[PDB]
Amino acid sequence: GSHMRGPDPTAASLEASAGPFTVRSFTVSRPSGYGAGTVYYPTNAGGTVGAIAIVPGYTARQSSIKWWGPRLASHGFVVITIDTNSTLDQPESRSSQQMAALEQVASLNGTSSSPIYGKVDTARMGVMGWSMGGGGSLISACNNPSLKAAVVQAPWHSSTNFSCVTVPTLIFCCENDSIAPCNSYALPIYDSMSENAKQFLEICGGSHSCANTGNSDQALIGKKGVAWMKRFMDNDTRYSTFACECPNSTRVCDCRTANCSL
Ligand SMILES: [K+]
Ligand SMILES: [K+]
Repeated sequence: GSHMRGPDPTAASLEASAGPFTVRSFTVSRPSGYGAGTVYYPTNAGGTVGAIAIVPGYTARQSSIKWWGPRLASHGFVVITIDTNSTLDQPESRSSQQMAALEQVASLNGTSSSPIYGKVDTARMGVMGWSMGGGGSLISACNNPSLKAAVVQAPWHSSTNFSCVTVPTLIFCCENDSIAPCNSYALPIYDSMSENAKQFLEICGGSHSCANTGNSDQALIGKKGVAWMKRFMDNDTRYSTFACECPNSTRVCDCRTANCSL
């Protein structure tokens, strides 16, 4: 109800490159507890919106995950994409930096001269990431169960026991991933979670970078990531089917769901 933004969704509206809202962005001038940041925001969402912090993979920078920023922002979210202090930071450090990025978004929401002054509902936050940034996002969810949603891609962690996660979590993995293979990372992670709404979606033919900037499946991946965040960060039941369904797309090679009603 009170958190619903924008028009009733359709498959076509969610598959398109952009949602209904106009997006601006800026570079964070003095990043506090992480390497660098870009904030993407809707100028005209018609109310406060939730915030999402996105962390790249091992060896990687904002470039790898930046497509998410405009894609989510255009549907009604403030999105911070980060660089980590070092490209070689591990999951534990990525989680800390991720939460520091959300904390800085909260500072900017309270700063009259900021472009996102008063645009964020600080009680509604989400976490995303690729690779070790995905591992880090699930760590964030374990330590901060009031986070509304997690959406991760080809997650990597040195352990797969995420039974601690009570946050609604969508896991993308990439069929042909040799670095964080579905069978030893994403799927055991998925299976460990007993306490939440969850979905597992394998993208056909995909390398480890199959959900990164420039990927050929942004219609499907974007639709799913946006629908998940809309259903869970906004309690927007107009998105329940888009969030919880298994798409019959020939680009989907596996789909598993629990505790997710259509
Ligand atoms: K932009
Ligand atoms: K600043």
